[PDB]
Amino acid sequence: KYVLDPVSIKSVCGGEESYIRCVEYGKKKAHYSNLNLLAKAILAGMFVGLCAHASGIAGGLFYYHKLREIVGASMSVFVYGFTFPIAFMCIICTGSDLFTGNTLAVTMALYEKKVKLLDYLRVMTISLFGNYVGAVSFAFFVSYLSGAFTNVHAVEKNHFFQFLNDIAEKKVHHTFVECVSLAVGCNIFVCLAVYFVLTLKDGAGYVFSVFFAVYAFAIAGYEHIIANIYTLNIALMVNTKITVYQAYIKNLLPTLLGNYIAGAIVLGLPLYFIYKEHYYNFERSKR
Amino acid sequence: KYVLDPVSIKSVCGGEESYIRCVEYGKKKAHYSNLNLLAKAILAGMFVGLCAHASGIAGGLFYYHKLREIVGASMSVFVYGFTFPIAFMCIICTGSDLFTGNTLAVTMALYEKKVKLLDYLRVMTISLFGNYVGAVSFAFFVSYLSGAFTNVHAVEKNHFFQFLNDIAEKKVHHTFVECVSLAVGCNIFVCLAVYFVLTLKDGAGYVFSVFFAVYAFAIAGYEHIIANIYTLNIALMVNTKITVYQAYIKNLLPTLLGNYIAGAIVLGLPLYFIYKEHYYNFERSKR
Amino acid sequence: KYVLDPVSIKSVCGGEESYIRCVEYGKKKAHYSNLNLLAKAILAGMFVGLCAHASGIAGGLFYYHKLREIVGASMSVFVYGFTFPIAFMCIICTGSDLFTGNTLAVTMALYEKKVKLLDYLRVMTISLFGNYVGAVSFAFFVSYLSGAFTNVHAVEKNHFFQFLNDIAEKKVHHTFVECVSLAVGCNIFVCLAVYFVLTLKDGAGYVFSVFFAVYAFAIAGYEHIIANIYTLNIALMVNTKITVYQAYIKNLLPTLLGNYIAGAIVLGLPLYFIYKEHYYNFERSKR
Amino acid sequence: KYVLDPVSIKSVCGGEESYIRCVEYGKKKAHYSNLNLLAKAILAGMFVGLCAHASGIAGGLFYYHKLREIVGASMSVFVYGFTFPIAFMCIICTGSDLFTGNTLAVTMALYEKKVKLLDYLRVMTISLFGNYVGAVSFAFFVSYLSGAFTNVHAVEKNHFFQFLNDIAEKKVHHTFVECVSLAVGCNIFVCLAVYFVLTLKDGAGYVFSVFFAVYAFAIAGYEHIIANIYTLNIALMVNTKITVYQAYIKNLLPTLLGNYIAGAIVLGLPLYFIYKEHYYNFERSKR
Amino acid sequence: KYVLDPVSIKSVCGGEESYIRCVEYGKKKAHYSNLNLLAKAILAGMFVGLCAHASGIAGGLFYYHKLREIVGASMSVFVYGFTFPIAFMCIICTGSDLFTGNTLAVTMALYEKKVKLLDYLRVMTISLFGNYVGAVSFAFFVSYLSGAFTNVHAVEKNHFFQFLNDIAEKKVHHTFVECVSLAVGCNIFVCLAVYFVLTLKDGAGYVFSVFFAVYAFAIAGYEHIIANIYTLNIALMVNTKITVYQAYIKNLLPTLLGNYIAGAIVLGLPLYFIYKEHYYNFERSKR
Repeated sequence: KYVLDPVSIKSVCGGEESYIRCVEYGKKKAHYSNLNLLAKAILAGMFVGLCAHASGIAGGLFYYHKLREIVGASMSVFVYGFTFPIAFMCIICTGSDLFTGNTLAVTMALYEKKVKLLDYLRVMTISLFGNYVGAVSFAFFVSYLSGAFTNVHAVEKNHFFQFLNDIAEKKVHHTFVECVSLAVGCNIFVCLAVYFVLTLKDGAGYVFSVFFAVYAFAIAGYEHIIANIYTLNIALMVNTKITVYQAYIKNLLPTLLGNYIAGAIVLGLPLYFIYKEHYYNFERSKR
Repeated sequence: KYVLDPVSIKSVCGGEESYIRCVEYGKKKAHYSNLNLLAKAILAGMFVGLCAHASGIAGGLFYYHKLREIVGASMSVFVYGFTFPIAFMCIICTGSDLFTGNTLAVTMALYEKKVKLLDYLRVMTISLFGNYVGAVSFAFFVSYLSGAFTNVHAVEKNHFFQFLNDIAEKKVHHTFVECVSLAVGCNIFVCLAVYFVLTLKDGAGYVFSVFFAVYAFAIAGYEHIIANIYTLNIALMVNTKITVYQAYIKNLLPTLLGNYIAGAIVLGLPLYFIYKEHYYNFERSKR
Repeated sequence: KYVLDPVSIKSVCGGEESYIRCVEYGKKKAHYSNLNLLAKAILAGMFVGLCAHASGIAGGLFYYHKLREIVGASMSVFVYGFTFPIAFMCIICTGSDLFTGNTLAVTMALYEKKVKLLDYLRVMTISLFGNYVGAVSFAFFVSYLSGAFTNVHAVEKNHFFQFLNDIAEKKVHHTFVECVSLAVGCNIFVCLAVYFVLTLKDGAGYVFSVFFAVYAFAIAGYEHIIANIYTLNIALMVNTKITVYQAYIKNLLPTLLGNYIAGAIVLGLPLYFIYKEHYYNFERSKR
Repeated sequence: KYVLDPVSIKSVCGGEESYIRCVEYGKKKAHYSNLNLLAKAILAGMFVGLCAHASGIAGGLFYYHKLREIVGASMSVFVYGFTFPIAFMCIICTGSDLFTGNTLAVTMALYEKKVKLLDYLRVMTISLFGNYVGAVSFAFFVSYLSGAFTNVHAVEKNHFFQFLNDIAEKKVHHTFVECVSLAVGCNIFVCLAVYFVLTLKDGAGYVFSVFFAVYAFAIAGYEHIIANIYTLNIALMVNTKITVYQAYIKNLLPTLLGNYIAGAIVLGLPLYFIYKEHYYNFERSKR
Repeated sequence: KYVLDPVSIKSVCGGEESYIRCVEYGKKKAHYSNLNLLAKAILAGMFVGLCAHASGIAGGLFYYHKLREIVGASMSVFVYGFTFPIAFMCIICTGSDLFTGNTLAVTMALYEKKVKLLDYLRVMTISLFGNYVGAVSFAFFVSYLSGAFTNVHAVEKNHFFQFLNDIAEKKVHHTFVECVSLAVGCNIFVCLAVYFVLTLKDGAGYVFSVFFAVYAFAIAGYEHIIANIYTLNIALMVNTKITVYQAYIKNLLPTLLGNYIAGAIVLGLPLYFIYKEHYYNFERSKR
């Protein structure tokens, strides 16, 4: 028995089905309990801190002072962006929730009258607080207590502290509008990575679409709020040149504002206007 | 219970089914409303601008003045072509429409008498105008307002402005025939990437065929009209050496002409001549 | 409802089914009309010329005269072999026919008495002529008219012409037996890539098996007849050091002979001897 | 017959199904016999030693003394982390058991009252002892007896011994708390790789999620107990600078403690609290 | 009609099903005729010689004498290990048999009383003889007759002969025990690659698991018998420094012994002890 023509399959979907999957995905976050959503948010912040520690070590390896004289910071940022995107896979495969992914899906479910307003504010507040707690807890209990980014004062050995110092100094010197624009550019990639998870339902579609999307903002200098919550706090712990006013007012608040703008307004509102009749049809065809 | 021989499946199709899928894909664009097609075109131009900003930063990192003395512009163009092809995935997974993808599919549906002539002109005009608006809006609101490509006048720090300046000077110095030929070579790759999306219906077939096809024209110096609409306008915004006559007459019009020629004539007309009887059989077997 | 054990599937086949698929694939080429087969051959030659232009630009970028002093021609040939293999995906996904792929499949169908002798000669002649016409048409209308490989006489800028000149001089200096042996080594990889397309019926199996198989012959210095038809003609157009006698007698005829030998004799005849009883059963089980 | 819309499939699962699959996976380890579990543990330790020997040779190639002066140890650690993650695939595809993977799954089955306490201690003890025996047996019978890491005393040839010496000296100079923190960071990645195997049920989902997860801790300097059992014992065999007290007390005991903490407490207990009602529903729907 | 939850599939199997598939795979080799098995073995040796010629050229490109002064032999061995693993795909997709793959599967079928003893000796002898004939035939008719590894005596051009000379001198200087240990380490990877083909039944699972497994022994300096049969014979043909006693007694003999030991004893006997009751149940459930 020989098979000449096998069964034709497909592991992808259209734009209408991707919109309906995203609205149904954001609708489920409002039905968890408070402690369940809080534990998932703390786990997601911990995963972000884990892979950002790994990326900082991998980028400070290529920030060696003799290699830095020839290539600058190019290979450091490339190996950082290569090492980082597994955090999103760790978040998705355990079912954890990130705030920047929720800014598209839960807001889309708010637009479609699937989530109430107080439930929306409750979900977003609990998700942001849990992501902060998880990222700062990983920055203290693993990153600070292992001594990986300690200032060791010798230029042939200090290339991990110096990479953390220069990265934390670069992202704390923007003006308000520049940090808001870079955060908008970040969260468009992050929400599109969530959309890729909802669309391409196989292993390579999970791994490599999210890999290219997260590498693309990690190498562009775009500003993610949870990765900055990890990075600026570990940079404050190991005593880099930044201060706490520079960390929280000059980076974290414009990053939060731009990340919310890119998910709720730039991406969610045109896609709602495009596919709201398809969501209306899907729902009517359930009676 | 042990499975010795599983069920034989297949996530690919033949050339006849790919042609029928492309004609049916281009036939659907003439049935959207004007505002729906306009919003999808604006979103596609925004995605092109997003990943071209990311690619310009990733290429200007490797354009550091000490690395540039050894390797020239080789690693800059390679990392640009590595970072760019996720834009096409962002366009496909949200259901947005690009003009260069439409030049094959909607013209094929025009040849098969599925789209009328005024509907064809309406769809192409709305798609080109929306792609222009989205790309220039991203070039101003994110790329210009973040200060990423500002001339900072110091050779150890000016490697983002200098990469943008040299790229925008290289693609503005062609003659008419050279720019038309490079645009033809670009849009053959872009229309083949659309054909790859219609053929390989899984996650790796979406990601990596489009990756190799878009990297191949990004490293070849081929001319894409929407990427040039982004790049020459951000190069005019940050005050590179090019002028607006050089940007619009010496690059953009021959790129539009060559991109339309490669989709409507070079690729669409032989494929129509090859597979029009298979499309006739597909239609005849629906009565 | 939770899925603990999903449905076991398989997107691969055995050697007997791959042989039967290859004989049935080569049997279909003798049933097209002459103009249909001619148009598919012209499209395949055009795709080969397209991705060879892209690979020549990508390899001449890394052939910069300061990088060439350190690494030689290693990174140029690696980036050429990285950029090239998407040509075969273009050929496969549109349904075009290449001569070197046909030398295995149509000859296997000739051995199994599925194609007559005059139909075999007609199919091979039309395929070779159309591939030549498509490759020389792309070499003139895109590669020559864009000025990408023009001798610009300055050593810091002439690294595209110099890469084309040195590649075209390297592959024109072989003796007859050396060029025949390198062509045999090429067409074994090309016919195995066709066999990979017939065996692995998913997107990653299409992309990456063909990628590794075509990169392996592009970095080995093996001789492909259609890629040489493009390369030696564009090298004659931009006035490199080779002549037309060296291009056509010293390279193209031994490449044609070795490419036919590797498909019809080295690969097709042992596989026919191995799997002809399976093809006999497959045919006997259709009555 | 043309297929326009194929059958929609999916090779991924949700978080609840991944939890149920992990509890059912850890429940099966307590039902093997003692010799079966011991043989699987010895095979897993042998695979870890195999791919760590391969990674040590691949990293000592890039630790050449003229390349080490420019890039430091960056390319050595990158090629180590590139070469290493196939060990886990070798462990999964043969059905072998690793201790660090078991610390999540068997502890989750202990929390759900599926494994008794003495069965838990028996499974963990037999798994750790077999992994130790397999790793030290590969370190002697292949790594030591082949002479690959012999001190050859000449700086142009000693780059395998020097890479092993510097890696074994770096991971033996930590304090207790630093080694515990790095081991926690390691076993979060290892348990998430086990979770990726249970979630993404296709070939790319097996290969590349595990690749990125294991590369991410191999480049971060995180501490795996079985890889350290191989590495410190082969470093003691070829007479590096470390001692047996430094190997066993200063590295191996804090690595065991942190690896158990990250699987049983950091990852297993929140996921149990999140998904224990879904496991209760899965069991209630089997009567 | 929108698909919200598609059909859950799986392209992987467990360890018991992989063992049963391996025993049934090795049991089929004893049922071929002598000429069929001989032709498949000759084809497998030819494929090994093909991709080893390609890997030798790709590694001698990066062995350029100015690059060799900085990085040593690191990039040469990396590009060799990158280029090599497509040989295994060429062997699998045509249905050819390699001796090193057979040492696990046919010995497992011997342990399960599925193959008799004389049939076992006949299959192993015919497979080894055909692999030798195919590898030496490719080493003469393609590798030697093309002049690719000729000593050209100029240090700026002799980097293919010098890479072949130094590789053939490195692998001929081991002691008996060192070559046996390196051959054991090789054939564990080769038999695990065969196991990966039997387990992961999709295109990425075929390509990339075999890629990483074969790259891992190609960069580790592990000794494969068929690749050494090619390499030492082409090194004797182009007159390197080795002799025929060094080639056949000091390398080939211990490589054959270690490759048989790693398949029949190290890997086959524990896996037989683990899964023989599952094979008994699989057979008992066929009556």
